[PDB]
Amino acid sequence: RYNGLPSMEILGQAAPGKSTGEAMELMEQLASKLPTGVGYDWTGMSYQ
Amino acid sequence: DGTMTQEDISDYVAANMKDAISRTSGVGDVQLFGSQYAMRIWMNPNEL
Repeated sequence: RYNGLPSMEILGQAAPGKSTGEAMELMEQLASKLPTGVGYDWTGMSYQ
Repeated sequence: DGTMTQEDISDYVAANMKDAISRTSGVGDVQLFGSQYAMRIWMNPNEL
């Protein structure tokens, strides 16, 4: 659970040459095309 | 669209929104103008 709601933590790296900014931007895009009632958020190293 | 009553709104605010708003930055206290849903067992003394 993350911030009181049921959650699932997903870890990964930006591909060689690409920055973490480019990687997260695509993860948000793919996250947007998921089923209804499924949101997302950034935690830990991605939060700061 | 009048698909939800006053109690249905009150429950949704209480169950999905109130907790997250109460943990939001600089929010001291949060009063719900309504009540969260509970399993109401409305007893009949005649049938009892």
